[PDB]
Amino acid sequence: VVGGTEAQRNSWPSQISLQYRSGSSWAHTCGGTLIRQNWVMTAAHCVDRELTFRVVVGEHNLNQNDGTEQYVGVQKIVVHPYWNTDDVAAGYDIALLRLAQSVTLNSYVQLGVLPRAGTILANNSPCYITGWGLTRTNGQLAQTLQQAYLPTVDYAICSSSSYWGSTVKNSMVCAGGDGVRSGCQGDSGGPLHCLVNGQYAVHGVTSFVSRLGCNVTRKPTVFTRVSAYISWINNVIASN
Ligand SMILES: [Cl-]
Ligand code: NA
Ligand SMILES: [Xe]
Repeated sequence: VVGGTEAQRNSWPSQISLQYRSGSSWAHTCGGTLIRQNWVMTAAHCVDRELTFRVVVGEHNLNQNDGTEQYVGVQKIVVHPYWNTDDVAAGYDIALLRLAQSVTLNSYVQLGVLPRAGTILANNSPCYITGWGLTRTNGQLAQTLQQAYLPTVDYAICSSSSYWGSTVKNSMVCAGGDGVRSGCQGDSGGPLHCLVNGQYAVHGVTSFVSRLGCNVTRKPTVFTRVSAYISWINNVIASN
């Protein structure tokens, strides 16, 4: 997250860190949203590589003991069947991870609330991106979870020529684009939390930013629109 602020420890209890085994250690690679005690929602592109993955819930600082973490292996990966790794712009950037164990809920570990199917936010709706991604274009991961206020940019504006043009689809949510704050590498897969009817819900799964940089004016961060995939999500969890 570029231009973020440190999140309070118990603000976003559904945020997880998706990590891969690297030598004798574990490296953060993407975010995710806990949606069941044994299921996480993340981006399909995060699990393209044939790596060994684990999920950390109740995580605040990647590099220090928070005293609240639970570490759990990934038992099964279900990517959306229409996902194509060489075409992120086609959409379908979503995957569900079944955990080896069911995590315990508390003030640091909760399920993320998903929007009702078909919900589209009005232009400029209040949302926060959260994650441990790069704090600057070509920078380094954050140590502590960051948040940045990124208002939505509706489909009509987002798909206009000076924004993303044809690259953005109606199955995506755009947010931000002010040139100061944005998602960045390492934030992929995580949530876009939007306040609707007094409750935050996870409306987006972080998918991509411009190849020119993270915080680029008129290139808002692009997310998979969660409300387009409610039936798919329910179908996977029910058959697995
Ligand atoms: Cl949450
Ligand atoms: Na930690
Ligand atoms: Xe990203």
